[PDB]
Amino acid sequence: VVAAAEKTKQGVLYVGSKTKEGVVHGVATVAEKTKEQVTNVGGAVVTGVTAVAQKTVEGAGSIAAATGFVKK
Amino acid sequence: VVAAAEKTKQGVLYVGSKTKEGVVHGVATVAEKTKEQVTNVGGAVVTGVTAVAQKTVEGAGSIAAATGFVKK
Amino acid sequence: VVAAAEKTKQGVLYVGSKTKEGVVHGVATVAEKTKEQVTNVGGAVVTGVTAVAQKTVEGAGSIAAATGFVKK
Amino acid sequence: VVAAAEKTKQGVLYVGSKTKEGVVHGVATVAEKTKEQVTNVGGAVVTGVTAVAQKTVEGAGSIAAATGFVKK
Amino acid sequence: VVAAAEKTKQGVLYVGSKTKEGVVHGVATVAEKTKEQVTNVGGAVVTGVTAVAQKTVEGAGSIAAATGFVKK
Amino acid sequence: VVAAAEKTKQGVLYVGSKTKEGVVHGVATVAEKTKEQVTNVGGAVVTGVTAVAQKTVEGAGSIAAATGFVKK
Amino acid sequence: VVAAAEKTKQGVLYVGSKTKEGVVHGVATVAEKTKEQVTNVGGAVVTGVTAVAQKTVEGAGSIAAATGFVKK
Amino acid sequence: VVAAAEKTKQGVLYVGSKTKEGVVHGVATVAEKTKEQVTNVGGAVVTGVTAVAQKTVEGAGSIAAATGFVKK
Amino acid sequence: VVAAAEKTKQGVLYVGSKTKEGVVHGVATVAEKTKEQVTNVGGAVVTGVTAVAQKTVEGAGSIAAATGFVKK
Amino acid sequence: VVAAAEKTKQGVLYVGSKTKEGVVHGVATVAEKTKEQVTNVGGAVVTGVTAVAQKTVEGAGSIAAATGFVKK
Amino acid sequence: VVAAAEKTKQGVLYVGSKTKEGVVHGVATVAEKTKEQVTNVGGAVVTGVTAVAQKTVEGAGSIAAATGFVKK
Amino acid sequence: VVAAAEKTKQGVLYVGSKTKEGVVHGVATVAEKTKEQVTNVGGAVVTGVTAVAQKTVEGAGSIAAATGFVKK
Repeated sequence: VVAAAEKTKQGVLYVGSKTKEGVVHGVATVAEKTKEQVTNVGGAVVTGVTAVAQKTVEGAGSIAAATGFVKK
Repeated sequence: VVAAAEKTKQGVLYVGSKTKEGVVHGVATVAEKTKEQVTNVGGAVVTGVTAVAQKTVEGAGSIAAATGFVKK
Repeated sequence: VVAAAEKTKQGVLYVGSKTKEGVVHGVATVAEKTKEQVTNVGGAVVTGVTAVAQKTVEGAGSIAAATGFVKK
Repeated sequence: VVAAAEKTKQGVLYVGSKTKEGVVHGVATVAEKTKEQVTNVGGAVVTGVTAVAQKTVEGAGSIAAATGFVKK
Repeated sequence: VVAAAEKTKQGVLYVGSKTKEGVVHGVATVAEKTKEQVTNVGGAVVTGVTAVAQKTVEGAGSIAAATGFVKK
Repeated sequence: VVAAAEKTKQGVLYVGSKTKEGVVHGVATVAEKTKEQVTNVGGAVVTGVTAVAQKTVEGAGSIAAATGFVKK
Repeated sequence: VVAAAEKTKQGVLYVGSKTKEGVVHGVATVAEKTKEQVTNVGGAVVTGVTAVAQKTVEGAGSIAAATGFVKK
Repeated sequence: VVAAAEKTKQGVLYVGSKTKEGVVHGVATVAEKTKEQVTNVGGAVVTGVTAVAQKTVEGAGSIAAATGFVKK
Repeated sequence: VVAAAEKTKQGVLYVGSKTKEGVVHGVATVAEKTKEQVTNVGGAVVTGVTAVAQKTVEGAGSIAAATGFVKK
Repeated sequence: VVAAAEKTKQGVLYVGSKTKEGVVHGVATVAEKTKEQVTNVGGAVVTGVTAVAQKTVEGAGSIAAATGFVKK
Repeated sequence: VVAAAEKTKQGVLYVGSKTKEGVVHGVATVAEKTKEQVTNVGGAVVTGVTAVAQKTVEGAGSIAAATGFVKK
Repeated sequence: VVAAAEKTKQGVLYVGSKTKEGVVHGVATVAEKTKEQVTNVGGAVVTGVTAVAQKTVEGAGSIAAATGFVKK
């Protein structure tokens, strides 16, 4: 689960968007008459209408994540 | 679960957006008549209409996360 | 599960979009009359209408992730 | 499950899109009268209408992931 | 399951799209009256209307993934 | 299951598309009155209307994947 | 349009109802960007959840109605 | 359009109902970008969930109605 | 259009109903970009989930109706 | 168009119903980009899930109706 | 178009029904890009899931109706 | 078009029904790019899943109807 990263050293960008009536959902757990119910989220959940990422991680970066469900 | 990162050293950007009536949800746990109910969120939850990230992590950065559900 | 990355050293881009009435879902768990119910998300969940990624990871980067369901 | 990558060193791009009424789903688990029910997601889930990736991983990058279902 | 990659060193592109009423699904598990039900996703799930990837992995990159279902 | 790749060193492209009413499915598991039911996906699942990949893996890249169903 | 009625002269009843979440509409005129807009109602408009009429007009009764739209 | 009626002269009933989530509409005129728009209702509009009429008009009764649209 | 009726003179009933999620519409006129739009209703419009009529018009009754669309 | 009726003079009934998810429509006029649009209803429109009529018109009754579309 | 009727004078019944997911339509006029569009209904339109008529018109009754489309 | 009827004067019945997923249509007029479009209904339109008529017109009854399309 260990993560690592390193880095050493030694023009128009356009985005446009037009939208009418946009309905967005993410993670859902819909239920009825359930003796138990669990939701466990361990990661990135990006929801949106215009989810735009521009020129990210130009330098150095690292992400580590560990989730886990245990039931006995 | 250990994370690490390092860094050593030694033009128009445009985004536009137009939206009418946008409905956004994230993590949900909808239920009826449930003897137990748990929600456990351990990560980044970005919800929005225009979720725009520009030129992030130009230097160095690191994220670590660990969530965990245990039931006995 | 270990991840690693490294890096050493020693023009118009256009996107356009037009949309009317777009309905987007992600991970779902729909159910009725269920004695148990679990949702466990351990990864990146990107939902949207215009999910645009431009010029990411120009430098160095790394992601590691480990999720796991255990039931006894 | 170990991943690794490295790198050493020593013009118009156009995308356009027009859409009317687009309905997008991701991972789903639909059910009725089920004594148990589990959803376990461990990877990238990109859902959208215009999911556009431009000029990503110009430098160096690495992703590792391990999910696992165990039931006894 | 180990992956690795390396790299060392020492013009118009057009895409257009027009669509009316496009309905897209991903992974689904539809069922009725089922004593158990499991969904386990360990890989990349890209769903969309215009899923366009342009000029990716110009540098170096690597992906590793391992999912696994065990039931006893 | 081990993968590896390496690389060392020492004009119009057009795509157009027009579509009306396109319905796309991916992996599905439809069932009724089933005592057990499992879905296990370990690979890339690209579903769409215009799934266009242009000039990918110009540098170096590698993908490894291993999924596995075990039932006793 | 003339109406008339006359009359001369010379045991359990049960209704039960149970309802959850009932949404009822009547006459509607929904519009956008309309140079003129008219609604003209001349009759009985009974809207409800349990609209119950029991043992009405046991004697004598009469109803007359005349509505009319004129535009020149 | 003239109506008339006359009359001269000289045991359990049960109804039951059970409902969950019932959505009822009546007369509607939905529109967009319309230079003119008219709604003209001249009659009985009974909308409901349990619209029950029991033992009506045991004696004598009469209804007359006349509506009319004129446009020049 | 003239109506008339006359009359001279000289045991369990059961109905049951059970319903889940019933969606009922009546007269509708759905449109887009229409230079003119008219709705003209002159009669009885009974919409419902359980529309039950029991033992009506045991005596005497009469209904007359006349609607008319004129456009020049 | 004239109607008339007359009358002179000188045991269990059971109905049961069970329904899940019933969607009912009546008269509809769906359209797009239409220079004119008219709806004219002159009669009885009974829509429902359980539309039950029991022992009606035991005595005497009469209905007359006349609608008419004129366009010049 | 004239109607008339007359009358002079001088045991279990069972119906049962069970239904799951029933979708019912009536009169429809679906269209696109139409310079004119008319709907004219002059008669009885009974739509439903269980449309049951029991022991109607035991006495005397009469119905007359006349609709007519004229276009010049 | 004239109708008339007269009448003078001087045991279990069972129906059962079981149905799953029944889709019923009536009169339809589906079209695209049509310079004119007319629907004219003058008669009884009974649509349903269980359309059951039991012991109707035990006494006397009469129906008359006349519709007509004229275009010049």
